[PDB]
Amino acid sequence: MVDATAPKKRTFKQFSFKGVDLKDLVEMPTEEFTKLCGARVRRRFSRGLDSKPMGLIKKLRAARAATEPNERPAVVKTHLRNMIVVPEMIGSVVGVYNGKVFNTVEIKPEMVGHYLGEFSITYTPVRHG
Amino acid sequence: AHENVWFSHPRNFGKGSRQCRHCSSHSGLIRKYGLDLCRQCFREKAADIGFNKYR
Amino acid sequence: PGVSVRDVPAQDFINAYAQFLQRQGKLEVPGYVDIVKTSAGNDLPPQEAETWFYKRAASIARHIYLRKQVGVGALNKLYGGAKNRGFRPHKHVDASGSINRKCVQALQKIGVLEISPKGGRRISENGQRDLDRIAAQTLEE
Amino acid sequence: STQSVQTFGKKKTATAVAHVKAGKGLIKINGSPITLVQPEILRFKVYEPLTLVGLDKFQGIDIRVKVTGGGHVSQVYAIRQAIAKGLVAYHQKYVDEASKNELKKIFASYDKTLLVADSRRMEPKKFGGRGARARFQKSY
Amino acid sequence: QQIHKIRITLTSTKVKQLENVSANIIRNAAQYNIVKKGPVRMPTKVLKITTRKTPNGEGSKTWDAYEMRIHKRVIDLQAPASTVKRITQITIEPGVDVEVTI
Amino acid sequence: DKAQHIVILDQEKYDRILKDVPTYKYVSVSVLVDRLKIGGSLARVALRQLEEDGIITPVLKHSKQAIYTRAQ
Amino acid sequence: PLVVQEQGSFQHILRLLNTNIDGRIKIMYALTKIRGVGRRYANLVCKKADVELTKRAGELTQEELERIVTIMQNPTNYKIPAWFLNRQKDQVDGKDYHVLANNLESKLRDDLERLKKIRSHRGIRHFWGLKVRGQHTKTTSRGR
RNA sequence: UUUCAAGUCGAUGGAAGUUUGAGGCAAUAACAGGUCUGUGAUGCCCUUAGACGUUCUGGGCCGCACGCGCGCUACACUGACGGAGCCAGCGAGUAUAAGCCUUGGCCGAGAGGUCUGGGAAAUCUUGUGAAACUCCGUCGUGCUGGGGAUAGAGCAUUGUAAUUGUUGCUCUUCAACGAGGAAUUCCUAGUAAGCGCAAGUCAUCAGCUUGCGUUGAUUACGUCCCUGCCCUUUGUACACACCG
Ligand SMILES: [Mg+2]
Ligand SMILES: [Mg+2]
Ligand SMILES: [Mg+2]
Ligand SMILES: [Mg+2]
Ligand SMILES: [Mg+2]
Ligand SMILES: [Mg+2]
Ligand SMILES: [Mg+2]
Ligand SMILES: [Mg+2]
Ligand SMILES: [Mg+2]
Ligand SMILES: [Mg+2]
Ligand SMILES: [Mg+2]
Ligand SMILES: [Mg+2]
Ligand SMILES: [Mg+2]
Ligand SMILES: [Mg+2]
Ligand SMILES: [Mg+2]
Ligand SMILES: [Mg+2]
Ligand SMILES: [Mg+2]
Ligand SMILES: [Mg+2]
Ligand SMILES: [Mg+2]
Ligand SMILES: [Mg+2]
Ligand SMILES: [Mg+2]
Ligand SMILES: [Mg+2]
Ligand SMILES: [Mg+2]
Ligand SMILES: [Mg+2]
Ligand SMILES: [Mg+2]
Ligand SMILES: [Mg+2]
Ligand SMILES: [Mg+2]
Ligand SMILES: [Mg+2]
Ligand SMILES: [Mg+2]
Ligand SMILES: [Zn+2]
Repeated sequence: MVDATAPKKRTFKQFSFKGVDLKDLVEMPTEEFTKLCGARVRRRFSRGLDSKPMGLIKKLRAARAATEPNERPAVVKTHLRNMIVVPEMIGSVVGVYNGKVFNTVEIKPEMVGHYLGEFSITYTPVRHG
Repeated sequence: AHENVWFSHPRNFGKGSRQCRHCSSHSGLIRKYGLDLCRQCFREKAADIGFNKYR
Repeated sequence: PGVSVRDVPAQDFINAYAQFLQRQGKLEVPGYVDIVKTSAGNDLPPQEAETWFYKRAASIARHIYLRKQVGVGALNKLYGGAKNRGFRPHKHVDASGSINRKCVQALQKIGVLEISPKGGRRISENGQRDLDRIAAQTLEE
Repeated sequence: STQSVQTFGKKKTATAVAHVKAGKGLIKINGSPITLVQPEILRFKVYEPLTLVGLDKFQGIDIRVKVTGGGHVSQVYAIRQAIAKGLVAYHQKYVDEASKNELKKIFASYDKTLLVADSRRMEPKKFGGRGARARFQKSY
Repeated sequence: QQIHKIRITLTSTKVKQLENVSANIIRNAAQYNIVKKGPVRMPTKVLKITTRKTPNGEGSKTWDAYEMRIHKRVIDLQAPASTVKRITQITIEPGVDVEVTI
Repeated sequence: DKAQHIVILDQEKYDRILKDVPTYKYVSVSVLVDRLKIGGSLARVALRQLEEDGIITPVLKHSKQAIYTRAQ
Repeated sequence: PLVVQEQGSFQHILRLLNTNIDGRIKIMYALTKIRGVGRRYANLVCKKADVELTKRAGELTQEELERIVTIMQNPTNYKIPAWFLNRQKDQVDGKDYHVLANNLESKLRDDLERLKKIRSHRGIRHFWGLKVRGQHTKTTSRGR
């Protein structure tokens, strides 16, 4: 072992994703942002963004531009559950289908880089007995 | 509007991208030598095409 | 009568040519030889850490002597082996391209091989001369 | 040209073409001496056609054989046949047939495959099983 | 565009008409003092297709194995280009197709 | 789990080895492990040296099997 | 390259990174007992530390032992490739890391709640103890 | 040997002496066997504009306390790895496309990327330099360097789209399994068993089939004991024929 200690600290805490804290994360453009996430996400933006992902962000952006007392930005519903969550859309609330219903989700910062449909299960869980 | 939505999903490089020459089928297709025939349609045309059972 | 590479066993000729290339010291050895595994189908790096590169370059040289314009893609298939997919059956997988390409590139600048016309890598005018030499100093015992 | 006869030996897919010319007794396998046939454990399979008749028979002839097809072991049986068939055919053409009618006697009395190719080939596979005769396991 | 080393490629499914056209051309290349190479038997190609017998999915797993054979022969002729083409029309057969390349 | 064969060579076992290996009709990797309680890897280096030291005569050379006998 | 003897230098039981190993194991395969250290990783730190891969664990001196534990905690400083590492492109600070025995399960855990806190599909099936990578469970995973 | 017949068993010769080996075809009737989910094959019933037609988006056919069937890895030393040796056959392959097989060169640990060239093919990929296998080493009976599930983090490929990880690669994690009860399957010579390769599906995915070849046996070459079927005799009140 030789020697081990156990200290800890926090530079003003703050949530951080791959070395970048929330302050710079949110106003980075998604083209610059995608350069620091996984291989599957990086490939998708190079393959070309069809109109559906870019159109949803604009509606989500506008939906926040509805409330300026800083409360929840009202829900935008969508089928495109192959959407990759970007820092631009943190805090917005979207309704993502599952084949039958509009699951309502709130974009937490820790959700960034994941697929939009991964938090709205498409099947009700099995329950034996 | 509707023409941009009707039959809009891509129908290439798939099983629904191709069909039998004779019975417009999607299942059991034979693509060897560019036959593009359902496996059932091939049996009823094998003698005509020139395929015979020897061994 | 003369001596050729074909008149000496392959396995102990390479062990002699590997020794020569190490004592000669002139072969440029890439910096990752102590880290890498030979093939993606392998699961461990070679056990002869100091000498595996010399012996593999020796193996590449001997194999090229008997043939004509072997490429580097063909070299990956030759030294590749059966991968141990866990529950799936085994399969042949090619060896690493960089390891083979550096040896043939390193050996061309040491003087033993050269790029042959119509693809591949031929053995040099001097490549035949010095390999046949090593065979003679192998069989004196 | 000089006195040359060319023959071949076979096993499953392996075929070994033997060239037997008049000379000092050169015996090469794909350009390599027979003293280095890899099989090793089986080096005596190709040494058999040599020690049965005596090395004195190979002083005046030189033999260069090539071998393609088959597998590692299947090629060895093809090689030993090509040498044996080559030795008999040279005697029939350039030596008296009384001598040819002697070597064939010793070879056949020891192993028929030295001179006669084995007729066994792989049986085709039939559907309903993973092999020629093997079938899929049945359940009731 | 006079004498010409000319290659004729013959392909068909049936060998009798292929060898008759092949033999008839060789015969006509005999009385005519022309030099020829062939016929050369190319390795025959076996077009094999293995389907299931059942149109549905029931019964013992039984399979058909259909076959097709393509035999290809090439003959080399040393004659002017006008001469070879009229030989082709003389030995025209419905089953066998002919392609001539210089 | 009861084998617990020794892999490190001390001095008491070493000269005991040179006193015991000669009195064997036939020595091999397993013979050394079986009776000297030493490990397989330790047996292999012993065979290659005892032969180099002349105590042991090599009957046969093979990677998977080393057949040796006494030199007297 | 010959049989050697020693007295009093062998150490039957080692303790590295608060983990007990066995001194009679070959060094390359003894370290694989340390969680976070596989055969592939153990082969390189011994080769980067100039500890020849022919020594038992107890044969090593402290200087060699301290030289190995130093390298494992700082792999990139010893020309160890980034792609060879355990935890590369870390979630929080974005640097390439290789977590070890008393740290792997903590950050493995921290990864589990990070999946469970966002209520992702992979995290949920992890909660149930089921396969998360799409394996069929109708006919497999029937133990307990 | 034999009814001296049909034949059978031994030798000799022979490439071949088990119908020479293997298949393809295959009679008289029959089954409520399976398919209208192959058909622009069909009768009838249902539906036919709020469609059960057809199309778009998303999900599902994978969903998991469990029983059963076809299989793949293995439980090690006749072995794992690490280097070295290095041999087949059956086959396929494209154009103004909608993109085929892809060598050779150059990058990359890999997966993979890129630039040229060959091949509509006995010509080029390709000798598909495949794997078991062989040689020399490390390991040393240890849930071990057997075994590689499960899972974390990361890197590429295909595809509009990979989340419920398509697949591939890298590191790490390293579970049951220490040869399996009652039962039961397949098999007689290049056969069984291993071992891989190609073609079909296929943008991607082969633990699947259809074939092909590499290494290559033990044990019968007999019988009706079990099981199934056929024949002969027999009983029958059945003939829609014992589902009587
Ligand atoms: Mg190989
Ligand atoms: Mg190899
Ligand atoms: Mg294995
Ligand atoms: Mg027949
Ligand atoms: Mg019926
Ligand atoms: Mg019915
Ligand atoms: Mg259907
Ligand atoms: Mg509708
Ligand atoms: Mg309908
Ligand atoms: Mg579905
Ligand atoms: Mg299904
Ligand atoms: Mg599911
Ligand atoms: Mg079946
Ligand atoms: Mg098995
Ligand atoms: Mg396996
Ligand atoms: Mg190996
Ligand atoms: Mg070829
Ligand atoms: Mg091996
Ligand atoms: Mg283990
Ligand atoms: Mg293992
Ligand atoms: Mg694993
Ligand atoms: Mg047993
Ligand atoms: Mg049975
Ligand atoms: Mg049975
Ligand atoms: Mg799929
Ligand atoms: Mg395939
Ligand atoms: Mg299937
Ligand atoms: Mg009976
Ligand atoms: Mg009656
Ligand atoms: Zn059809």
